[PDB]
Amino acid sequence: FVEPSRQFVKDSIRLVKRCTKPDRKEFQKIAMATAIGFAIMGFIGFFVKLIHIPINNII
Amino acid sequence: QFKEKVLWTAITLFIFLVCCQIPLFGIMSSDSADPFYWMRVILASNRGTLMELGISPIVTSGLIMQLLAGARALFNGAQKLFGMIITIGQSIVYVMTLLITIQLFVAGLIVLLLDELLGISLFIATNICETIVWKAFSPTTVNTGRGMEFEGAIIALFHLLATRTDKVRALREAFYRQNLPNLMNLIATIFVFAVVIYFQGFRVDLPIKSARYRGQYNTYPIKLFYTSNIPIILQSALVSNLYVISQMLSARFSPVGGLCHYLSPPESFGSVLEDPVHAVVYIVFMLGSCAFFSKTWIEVSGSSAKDVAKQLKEQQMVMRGHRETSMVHELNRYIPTAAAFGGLCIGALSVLADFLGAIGSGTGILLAVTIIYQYFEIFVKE
Ligand SMILES: C/C1=C/C[C@H]([C@@H](C)C/C(C)=C\[C@@H](C)[C@H](O)C[C@@H](C)O)OC(=O)CCC[C@H](OC(=O)/C=C/C(C)=C/C(C)=C/C=C/C(C)=C/[C@H](O)[C@@H](O)C[C@H](C)O)[C@@H](C)C1
Repeated sequence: FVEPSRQFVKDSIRLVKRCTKPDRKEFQKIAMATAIGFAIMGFIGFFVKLIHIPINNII
Repeated sequence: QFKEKVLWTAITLFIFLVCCQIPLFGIMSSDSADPFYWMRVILASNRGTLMELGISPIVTSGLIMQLLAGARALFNGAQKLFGMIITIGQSIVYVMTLLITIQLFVAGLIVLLLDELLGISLFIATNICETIVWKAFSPTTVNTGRGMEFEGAIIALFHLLATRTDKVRALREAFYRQNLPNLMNLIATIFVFAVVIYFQGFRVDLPIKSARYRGQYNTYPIKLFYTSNIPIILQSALVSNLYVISQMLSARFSPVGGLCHYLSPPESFGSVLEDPVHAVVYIVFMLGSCAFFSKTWIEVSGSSAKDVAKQLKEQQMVMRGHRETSMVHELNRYIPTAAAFGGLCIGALSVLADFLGAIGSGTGILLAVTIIYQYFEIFVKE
Protein backbone atom coordinates (compact mmCIF):
# COMPACT_ATOMS: atom_id res chain seq x y z
CA PHE A 1 0.00 0.00 0.00
CA VAL A 2 3.04 2.18 -0.63
CA GLU A 3 3.44 0.91 -4.21
CA PRO A 4 0.38 2.95 -5.35
CA SER A 5 2.19 6.03 -3.99
CA ARG A 6 5.32 4.88 -5.83
CA GLN A 7 3.17 4.59 -8.96
CA PHE A 8 1.86 8.12 -8.39
CA VAL A 9 5.28 9.71 -7.97
CA LYS A 10 6.75 7.88 -10.97
CA ASP A 11 3.72 8.95 -13.00
CA SER A 12 4.15 12.55 -11.91
CA ILE A 13 7.83 12.61 -12.84
CA ARG A 14 6.79 11.01 -16.13
CA LEU A 15 4.27 13.82 -16.58
CA VAL A 16 6.50 16.83 -15.93
CA LYS A 17 9.08 15.48 -18.38
CA ARG A 18 6.27 15.47 -20.98
CA CYS A 19 4.91 18.98 -20.32
CA THR A 20 6.03 21.97 -22.33
CA LYS A 21 7.84 24.71 -20.48
CA PRO A 22 7.80 28.52 -20.79
CA ASP A 23 11.48 29.34 -21.13
CA ARG A 24 12.32 32.96 -21.98
CA LYS A 25 9.86 34.70 -24.31
CA GLU A 26 6.36 33.54 -23.40
CA PHE A 27 7.43 33.73 -19.74
CA GLN A 28 8.19 37.44 -20.16
CA LYS A 29 4.99 37.84 -22.22
CA ILE A 30 2.67 36.36 -19.59
CA ALA A 31 4.66 38.16 -16.88
CA MET A 32 4.06 41.46 -18.68
CA ALA A 33 0.39 40.50 -18.99
CA THR A 34 -0.01 39.81 -15.28
CA ALA A 35 2.10 42.88 -14.45
CA ILE A 36 -0.17 45.19 -16.42
CA GLY A 37 -3.26 43.41 -15.06
CA PHE A 38 -1.95 43.81 -11.53
CA ALA A 39 -1.01 47.45 -12.16
CA ILE A 40 -4.59 48.11 -13.27
CA MET A 41 -6.33 46.70 -10.20
CA GLY A 42 -3.51 47.53 -7.79
CA PHE A 43 -3.81 51.31 -7.90
CA ILE A 44 -7.59 51.19 -7.35
CA GLY A 45 -7.05 50.52 -3.65
CA PHE A 46 -4.45 53.28 -3.80
CA PHE A 47 -7.19 55.56 -5.11
CA VAL A 48 -9.46 54.25 -2.35
CA LYS A 49 -6.95 55.41 0.27
CA LEU A 50 -6.54 58.64 -1.70
CA ILE A 51 -10.29 59.36 -1.63
CA HIS A 52 -10.88 58.10 1.88
CA ILE A 53 -8.36 59.98 4.08
CA PRO A 54 -10.12 63.36 3.42
CA ILE A 55 -13.33 61.50 4.22
CA ASN A 56 -11.63 59.84 7.20
CA ASN A 57 -10.41 63.27 8.34
CA ILE A 58 -13.97 64.61 8.07
CA ILE A 59 -15.71 61.59 9.63
CA GLN B 1 -16.25 45.79 -27.25
CA PHE B 2 -13.43 48.04 -26.06
CA LYS B 3 -15.54 50.58 -24.19
CA GLU B 4 -17.92 47.92 -22.85
CA LYS B 5 -15.17 45.78 -21.28
CA VAL B 6 -13.89 48.82 -19.34
CA LEU B 7 -17.35 50.23 -18.59
CA TRP B 8 -18.66 47.05 -16.92
CA THR B 9 -15.59 46.89 -14.69
CA ALA B 10 -16.06 50.60 -13.92
CA ILE B 11 -19.58 49.82 -12.67
CA THR B 12 -18.17 46.93 -10.64
CA LEU B 13 -15.42 49.23 -9.29
CA PHE B 14 -17.97 51.81 -8.18
CA ILE B 15 -20.24 49.20 -6.57
CA PHE B 16 -17.20 47.78 -4.81
CA LEU B 17 -16.26 51.22 -3.49
CA VAL B 18 -19.78 52.13 -2.33
CA CYS B 19 -19.89 48.66 -0.76
CA CYS B 20 -16.58 49.43 0.89
CA GLN B 21 -18.55 51.41 3.47
CA ILE B 22 -19.22 50.76 7.16
CA PRO B 23 -22.77 50.72 8.60
CA LEU B 24 -24.01 53.20 11.19
CA PHE B 25 -26.23 50.95 13.34
CA GLY B 26 -23.92 51.32 16.34
CA ILE B 27 -20.14 51.26 16.69
CA MET B 28 -18.11 48.72 18.65
CA SER B 29 -14.60 47.28 18.57
CA SER B 30 -13.68 44.01 16.81
CA ASP B 31 -16.17 41.78 18.61
CA SER B 32 -18.71 41.04 15.87
CA ALA B 33 -15.79 41.35 13.42
CA ASP B 34 -13.86 38.31 14.66
CA PRO B 35 -15.96 35.81 12.60
CA PHE B 36 -15.86 38.17 9.60
CA TYR B 37 -12.12 38.69 10.07
CA TRP B 38 -11.29 35.25 8.69
CA MET B 39 -13.76 35.80 5.84
CA ARG B 40 -11.88 38.90 4.67
CA VAL B 41 -10.43 37.14 1.62
CA ILE B 42 -13.73 35.35 1.03
CA LEU B 43 -15.77 38.16 -0.50
CA ALA B 44 -14.58 41.62 0.61
CA SER B 45 -12.73 43.48 3.37
CA ASN B 46 -14.36 45.33 6.24
CA ARG B 47 -14.85 44.91 9.96
CA GLY B 48 -18.54 45.30 9.20
CA THR B 49 -21.17 44.81 6.52
CA LEU B 50 -19.85 45.56 3.03
CA MET B 51 -20.35 42.54 0.76
CA GLU B 52 -21.08 39.84 3.33
CA LEU B 53 -22.93 37.10 1.58
CA GLY B 54 -23.59 38.76 -1.76
CA ILE B 55 -23.45 36.61 -4.89
CA SER B 56 -22.38 33.08 -3.88
CA PRO B 57 -25.39 32.45 -1.55
CA ILE B 58 -27.59 33.18 -4.57
CA VAL B 59 -25.84 30.36 -6.43
CA THR B 60 -25.85 27.94 -3.47
CA SER B 61 -29.54 28.64 -2.83
CA GLY B 62 -29.97 27.85 -6.50
CA LEU B 63 -28.17 24.58 -5.80
CA ILE B 64 -30.57 23.87 -2.92
CA MET B 65 -33.63 24.50 -5.08
CA GLN B 66 -32.12 22.43 -7.91
CA LEU B 67 -31.53 19.60 -5.44
CA LEU B 68 -35.15 19.84 -4.26
CA ALA B 69 -36.43 19.92 -7.84
CA GLY B 70 -34.22 16.95 -8.76
CA ALA B 71 -34.46 14.72 -5.68
CA ARG B 72 -36.48 29.13 -16.37
CA ALA B 73 -37.30 32.83 -16.20
CA LEU B 74 -39.15 32.47 -12.88
CA PHE B 75 -36.25 30.38 -11.55
CA ASN B 76 -33.70 33.04 -12.54
CA GLY B 77 -35.94 35.77 -11.12
CA ALA B 78 -36.42 34.03 -7.78
CA GLN B 79 -32.64 33.43 -7.67
CA LYS B 80 -31.94 37.07 -6.74
CA LEU B 81 -34.70 37.34 -4.13
CA PHE B 82 -33.99 34.03 -2.38
CA GLY B 83 -30.26 34.73 -2.40
CA MET B 84 -30.90 38.23 -1.10
CA ILE B 85 -33.18 37.42 1.83
CA ILE B 86 -30.63 35.01 3.31
CA THR B 87 -27.83 37.57 3.63
CA ILE B 88 -30.20 39.85 5.56
CA GLY B 89 -31.27 36.87 7.67
CA GLN B 90 -27.62 36.17 8.43
CA SER B 91 -26.88 39.85 9.10
CA ILE B 92 -29.61 39.59 11.77
CA VAL B 93 -27.42 37.20 13.77
CA TYR B 94 -24.27 39.09 12.68
CA VAL B 95 -25.71 42.14 14.41
CA MET B 96 -26.99 40.06 17.34
CA THR B 97 -23.67 38.34 18.14
CA LEU B 98 -31.42 47.18 7.55
CA LEU B 99 -29.07 48.96 5.15
CA ILE B 100 -27.68 45.98 3.26
CA THR B 101 -30.76 45.06 1.20
CA ILE B 102 -30.55 47.35 -1.84
CA GLN B 103 -26.73 47.34 -1.54
CA LEU B 104 -26.23 43.60 -1.95
CA PHE B 105 -29.23 43.41 -4.30
CA VAL B 106 -27.52 45.70 -6.81
CA ALA B 107 -24.16 44.02 -6.01
CA GLY B 108 -25.75 40.76 -7.13
CA LEU B 109 -27.76 42.12 -10.05
CA ILE B 110 -24.94 44.08 -11.74
CA VAL B 111 -22.58 41.12 -11.93
CA LEU B 112 -25.54 38.93 -12.90
CA LEU B 113 -26.18 41.35 -15.78
CA LEU B 114 -22.56 41.31 -16.90
CA ASP B 115 -22.57 37.50 -16.63
CA GLU B 116 -25.81 37.21 -18.66
CA LEU B 117 -25.77 40.09 -21.18
CA LEU B 118 -22.04 40.80 -21.17
CA GLY B 119 -17.22 38.46 -11.95
CA ILE B 120 -17.37 36.89 -8.50
CA SER B 121 -13.62 36.27 -8.45
CA LEU B 122 -12.95 39.88 -9.51
CA PHE B 123 -14.02 40.97 -6.01
CA ILE B 124 -11.36 38.84 -4.31
CA ALA B 125 -8.85 39.85 -6.99
CA THR B 126 -9.48 43.53 -6.21
CA ASN B 127 -9.34 42.67 -2.49
CA ILE B 128 -5.83 41.26 -2.89
CA CYS B 129 -4.68 43.89 -5.41
CA GLU B 130 -5.59 46.65 -2.97
CA THR B 131 -3.84 44.73 -0.19
CA ILE B 132 -0.49 44.54 -1.99
CA VAL B 133 -0.50 48.30 -2.63
CA TRP B 134 -1.81 49.16 0.87
CA LYS B 135 1.05 47.16 2.38
CA ALA B 136 3.41 49.00 0.02
CA PHE B 137 1.97 52.51 0.55
CA SER B 138 1.50 52.74 4.32
CA PRO B 139 2.37 56.22 5.65
CA THR B 140 -0.77 56.30 7.82
CA THR B 141 -0.20 55.57 11.51
CA VAL B 142 0.12 57.49 14.75
CA ASN B 143 3.80 57.63 15.82
CA THR B 144 4.80 54.29 17.34
CA GLY B 145 8.10 53.42 19.08
CA ARG B 146 10.13 54.13 15.93
CA GLY B 147 9.48 56.23 12.83
CA MET B 148 7.75 59.54 12.24
CA GLU B 149 4.26 58.42 11.14
CA PHE B 150 5.42 55.37 9.25
CA GLU B 151 4.94 51.61 8.97
CA GLY B 152 8.29 50.75 7.38
CA ALA B 153 6.75 50.43 3.90
CA ILE B 154 8.27 51.52 0.58
CA ILE B 155 7.21 55.19 0.58
CA ALA B 156 7.93 55.12 4.32
CA LEU B 157 11.56 54.19 3.64
CA PHE B 158 11.54 56.73 0.78
CA HIS B 159 10.67 59.59 3.12
CA LEU B 160 12.77 58.06 5.93
CA LEU B 161 16.06 57.79 4.01
CA ALA B 162 16.73 61.54 3.81
CA THR B 163 15.86 62.24 7.45
CA ARG B 164 17.56 59.15 8.94
CA THR B 165 21.24 58.41 8.40
CA ASP B 166 23.12 55.24 9.53
CA LYS B 167 22.06 52.98 6.66
CA VAL B 168 24.00 50.03 8.16
CA ARG B 169 21.49 49.63 10.99
CA ALA B 170 18.64 50.76 8.74
CA LEU B 171 19.17 47.88 6.30
CA ARG B 172 19.03 45.27 9.06
CA GLU B 173 15.94 46.95 10.51
CA ALA B 174 14.35 46.95 7.03
CA PHE B 175 15.27 43.27 6.55
CA TYR B 176 14.44 41.87 10.01
CA ARG B 177 11.15 43.47 11.08
CA GLN B 178 8.32 41.12 12.02
CA ASN B 179 5.24 43.21 12.97
CA LEU B 180 4.89 45.54 9.96
CA PRO B 181 5.22 45.37 6.14
CA ASN B 182 8.94 44.94 5.60
CA LEU B 183 11.37 45.46 2.71
CA MET B 184 12.63 41.88 2.49
CA ASN B 185 8.99 40.75 2.55
CA LEU B 186 7.86 42.60 -0.59
CA ILE B 187 10.51 40.82 -2.65
CA ALA B 188 8.90 37.54 -1.57
CA THR B 189 5.52 38.51 -3.03
CA ILE B 190 7.32 39.22 -6.30
CA PHE B 191 9.20 35.91 -6.02
CA VAL B 192 5.96 33.98 -5.51
CA PHE B 193 4.37 35.72 -8.51
CA ALA B 194 7.39 35.09 -10.73
CA VAL B 195 7.36 31.44 -9.69
CA VAL B 196 3.62 30.82 -10.03
CA ILE B 197 3.46 32.64 -13.37
CA TYR B 198 6.14 30.22 -14.52
CA PHE B 199 4.21 27.24 -13.14
CA GLN B 200 1.00 28.59 -14.69
CA GLY B 201 2.35 28.10 -18.20
CA PHE B 202 3.12 24.43 -17.70
CA ARG B 203 0.77 22.48 -19.92
CA VAL B 204 0.54 19.23 -21.85
CA ASP B 205 -0.13 19.52 -25.56
CA LEU B 206 -2.19 17.05 -27.58
CA PRO B 207 -2.77 16.99 -31.35
CA ILE B 208 -6.14 17.13 -33.10
CA LYS B 209 -6.86 16.97 -36.83
CA SER B 210 -10.51 17.89 -37.29
CA ALA B 211 -12.70 15.49 -39.20
CA ARG B 212 -12.72 15.83 -42.99
CA TYR B 213 -10.08 18.59 -42.98
CA ARG B 214 -6.54 17.71 -44.02
CA GLY B 215 -4.19 19.09 -41.41
CA GLN B 216 -5.80 21.79 -39.22
CA TYR B 217 -3.68 21.21 -36.09
CA ASN B 218 -6.03 22.71 -33.50
CA THR B 219 -4.06 21.47 -30.53
CA TYR B 220 -5.69 21.03 -27.13
CA PRO B 221 -3.85 22.10 -23.98
CA ILE B 222 -4.10 20.05 -20.79
CA LYS B 223 -2.64 22.70 -18.23
CA LEU B 224 -0.66 21.81 -15.06
CA PHE B 225 -3.32 23.67 -13.12
CA TYR B 226 -5.95 21.77 -15.19
CA THR B 227 -8.16 23.05 -12.43
CA SER B 228 -7.35 26.75 -12.11
CA ASN B 229 -6.10 27.81 -8.70
CA ILE B 230 -9.90 28.74 -8.26
CA PRO B 231 -11.51 25.35 -7.40
CA ILE B 232 -8.79 24.17 -5.02
CA ILE B 233 -7.67 27.28 -3.11
CA LEU B 234 -11.35 28.18 -2.75
CA GLN B 235 -11.86 24.77 -1.17
CA SER B 236 -8.88 25.25 1.16
CA ALA B 237 -10.25 28.65 2.17
CA LEU B 238 -13.79 27.31 2.53
CA VAL B 239 -12.65 24.62 4.94
CA SER B 240 -10.14 26.80 6.83
CA ASN B 241 -12.08 30.06 7.29
CA LEU B 242 -15.18 28.16 8.41
CA TYR B 243 -13.51 25.71 10.80
CA VAL B 244 -11.53 28.56 12.39
CA ILE B 245 -14.55 30.74 13.14
CA SER B 246 -16.60 27.73 14.25
CA GLN B 247 -13.85 26.94 16.76
CA MET B 248 -14.08 30.59 17.80
CA LEU B 249 -17.86 30.50 18.23
CA SER B 250 -18.47 27.12 19.88
CA ALA B 251 -15.69 27.65 22.44
CA ARG B 252 -17.49 30.75 23.74
CA PHE B 253 -21.04 29.40 23.38
CA SER B 254 -20.30 26.06 25.09
CA PRO B 255 -10.23 26.60 21.47
CA VAL B 256 -8.07 29.30 19.90
CA GLY B 257 -4.74 28.22 21.36
CA GLY B 258 -5.88 25.03 23.03
CA LEU B 259 -6.32 23.36 19.63
CA CYS B 260 -3.97 25.38 17.38
CA HIS B 261 -1.46 22.51 17.00
CA TYR B 262 -3.00 21.45 13.66
CA LEU B 263 -4.56 24.77 12.56
CA SER B 264 -2.12 27.61 12.29
CA PRO B 265 -0.29 28.57 9.09
CA PRO B 266 3.13 29.62 10.41
CA GLU B 267 4.26 33.12 9.45
CA SER B 268 7.58 33.30 11.28
CA PHE B 269 11.05 33.71 9.80
CA GLY B 270 12.42 31.24 12.33
CA SER B 271 10.02 28.46 11.45
CA VAL B 272 11.67 25.77 13.60
CA LEU B 273 9.74 26.95 16.65
CA GLU B 274 8.44 25.00 19.67
CA ASP B 275 6.10 22.87 17.53
CA PRO B 276 7.98 21.52 14.49
CA VAL B 277 5.49 18.65 14.21
CA HIS B 278 2.79 21.28 13.64
CA ALA B 279 4.58 22.43 10.47
CA VAL B 280 4.64 18.82 9.28
CA VAL B 281 0.93 18.25 9.94
CA TYR B 282 0.12 21.63 8.36
CA ILE B 283 2.10 20.78 5.23
CA VAL B 284 0.36 17.40 5.09
CA PHE B 285 -3.01 19.18 5.21
CA MET B 286 -2.02 21.90 2.70
CA LEU B 287 -0.85 19.19 0.28
CA GLY B 288 -3.08 16.17 0.69
CA SER B 289 -6.47 17.65 1.54
CA CYS B 290 -6.46 20.20 -1.25
CA ALA B 291 -5.09 17.64 -3.74
CA PHE B 292 -7.93 15.36 -2.70
CA PHE B 293 -10.29 18.28 -3.31
CA SER B 294 -8.88 18.61 -6.83
CA LYS B 295 -9.09 14.89 -7.62
CA THR B 296 -12.67 14.85 -6.36
CA TRP B 297 -13.43 18.07 -8.23
CA ILE B 298 -12.58 16.70 -11.68
CA GLU B 299 -15.10 13.86 -11.44
CA VAL B 300 -17.95 16.26 -10.62
CA SER B 301 -17.40 19.49 -12.57
CA GLY B 302 -17.82 18.09 -16.09
CA SER B 303 -14.14 18.15 -17.08
CA SER B 304 -13.12 14.59 -16.37
CA ALA B 305 -11.39 12.43 -18.96
CA LYS B 306 -14.51 10.54 -19.99
CA ASP B 307 -16.45 13.79 -20.44
CA VAL B 308 -13.80 15.73 -22.31
CA ALA B 309 -13.93 13.08 -25.03
CA LYS B 310 -17.63 13.95 -25.36
CA GLN B 311 -16.80 17.64 -25.59
CA LEU B 312 -14.17 16.82 -28.19
CA LYS B 313 -16.38 14.50 -30.24
CA GLU B 314 -19.35 16.87 -30.25
CA GLN B 315 -17.11 19.55 -31.80
CA GLN B 316 -16.22 17.14 -34.66
CA MET B 317 -12.65 16.75 -33.43
CA VAL B 318 -10.69 13.51 -33.39
CA MET B 319 -7.17 12.60 -32.26
CA ARG B 320 -4.53 11.58 -34.80
CA GLY B 321 -3.66 8.37 -33.01
CA HIS B 322 -5.70 5.17 -32.79
CA ARG B 323 -9.52 4.93 -32.78
CA GLU B 324 -12.87 6.86 -32.36
CA THR B 325 -13.09 6.14 -28.83
CA SER B 326 -9.60 5.35 -27.50
CA MET B 327 -9.07 9.11 -27.17
CA VAL B 328 -10.35 8.60 -23.62
CA HIS B 329 -7.42 6.41 -22.62
CA GLU B 330 -5.05 8.36 -24.88
CA LEU B 331 -5.44 11.28 -22.43
CA ASN B 332 -6.47 9.47 -19.22
CA ARG B 333 -2.79 8.80 -18.63
CA TYR B 334 -2.41 12.58 -18.29
CA ILE B 335 -5.64 13.91 -16.77
CA PRO B 336 -5.66 12.29 -13.26
CA THR B 337 -1.99 13.02 -12.71
CA ALA B 338 -2.50 16.61 -13.81
CA ALA B 339 -5.33 16.77 -11.30
CA ALA B 340 -3.50 15.11 -8.40
CA PHE B 341 -0.07 16.66 -8.92
CA GLY B 342 -1.82 19.77 -10.19
CA GLY B 343 -3.41 19.95 -6.77
CA LEU B 344 -0.26 19.04 -4.87
CA CYS B 345 2.18 21.47 -6.47
CA ILE B 346 -0.19 24.40 -6.00
CA GLY B 347 -0.44 23.40 -2.34
CA ALA B 348 3.35 23.39 -2.13
CA LEU B 349 3.48 26.82 -3.75
CA SER B 350 0.88 28.04 -1.27
CA VAL B 351 3.03 26.63 1.53
CA LEU B 352 6.06 28.49 0.19
CA ALA B 353 4.02 31.70 0.15
CA ASP B 354 3.89 31.42 3.95
CA PHE B 355 7.08 29.57 4.90
CA LEU B 356 8.92 32.46 3.34
CA GLY B 357 5.88 34.67 3.82
CA ALA B 358 5.10 36.79 0.78
CA ILE B 359 2.41 39.40 1.41
CA GLY B 360 -0.26 37.38 3.17
CA SER B 361 -1.65 34.01 4.20
CA GLY B 362 -0.81 32.04 1.05
CA THR B 363 -4.49 31.71 0.10
CA GLY B 364 -5.66 34.96 -1.47
CA ILE B 365 -2.14 35.91 -2.51
CA LEU B 366 -1.86 32.75 -4.61
CA LEU B 367 -5.45 32.63 -5.86
CA ALA B 368 -5.35 36.20 -7.17
CA VAL B 369 -2.99 35.22 -9.99
CA THR B 370 -5.51 32.81 -11.48
CA ILE B 371 -8.07 35.58 -11.72
CA ILE B 372 -5.47 37.76 -13.41
CA TYR B 373 -4.82 34.90 -15.86
CA GLN B 374 -8.54 34.10 -16.24
CA TYR B 375 -9.21 37.71 -17.19
CA PHE B 376 -6.12 37.81 -19.40
CA GLU B 377 -7.62 34.97 -21.42
CA ILE B 378 -10.85 36.95 -21.77
CA PHE B 379 -8.89 40.02 -22.91
CA VAL B 380 -6.95 38.02 -25.49
CA LYS B 381 -10.07 36.12 -26.58
CA GLU B 382 -12.30 39.12 -27.28
C1 LIG C 1 -20.56 26.03 -3.73
C2 LIG C 1 -20.09 25.15 -4.85
C3 LIG C 1 -19.70 25.76 -6.06
C4 LIG C 1 -19.19 24.99 -7.27
C5 LIG C 1 -19.43 25.65 -8.71
C6 LIG C 1 -18.92 27.22 -8.80
C7 LIG C 1 -17.44 27.29 -8.35
C8 LIG C 1 -19.04 27.87 -10.23
C9 LIG C 1 -19.63 29.26 -10.28
C10 LIG C 1 -18.97 30.43 -9.63
C11 LIG C 1 -20.86 29.47 -10.99
C12 LIG C 1 -21.63 28.37 -11.70
C13 LIG C 1 -22.73 27.81 -10.79
C14 LIG C 1 -22.30 28.89 -13.10
O1 LIG C 1 -21.94 27.95 -14.12
C15 LIG C 1 -21.75 30.27 -13.60
C16 LIG C 1 -22.21 30.69 -15.04
C17 LIG C 1 -21.19 31.60 -15.74
O2 LIG C 1 -22.32 29.48 -15.80
O3 LIG C 1 -20.81 25.50 -9.11
C18 LIG C 1 -21.48 24.26 -8.89
O4 LIG C 1 -22.31 24.41 -7.98
C19 LIG C 1 -21.36 22.93 -9.62
C20 LIG C 1 -20.82 21.69 -8.78
C21 LIG C 1 -21.55 21.31 -7.43
C22 LIG C 1 -20.63 21.53 -6.14
O5 LIG C 1 -20.56 20.31 -5.31
C23 LIG C 1 -19.31 19.95 -4.69
O6 LIG C 1 -18.38 20.71 -4.96
C24 LIG C 1 -19.12 18.75 -3.77
C25 LIG C 1 -17.90 18.37 -3.17
C26 LIG C 1 -17.76 17.15 -2.25
C27 LIG C 1 -16.93 17.23 -0.99
C28 LIG C 1 -18.39 15.92 -2.53
C29 LIG C 1 -18.36 14.62 -1.72
C30 LIG C 1 -17.23 13.62 -1.88
C31 LIG C 1 -19.37 14.29 -0.81
C32 LIG C 1 -19.42 13.02 0.01
C33 LIG C 1 -20.05 11.85 -0.44
C34 LIG C 1 -20.17 10.52 0.29
C35 LIG C 1 -19.48 10.26 1.61
C36 LIG C 1 -20.94 9.49 -0.26
C37 LIG C 1 -21.16 8.10 0.36
O7 LIG C 1 -19.97 7.36 0.03
C38 LIG C 1 -22.39 7.32 -0.31
O8 LIG C 1 -21.95 6.90 -1.62
C39 LIG C 1 -22.85 6.02 0.43
C40 LIG C 1 -23.63 6.21 1.77
C41 LIG C 1 -23.14 5.24 2.86
O9 LIG C 1 -25.00 5.90 1.47
C42 LIG C 1 -21.24 22.74 -5.25
C43 LIG C 1 -22.08 22.16 -4.09
C44 LIG C 1 -20.03 23.62 -4.68
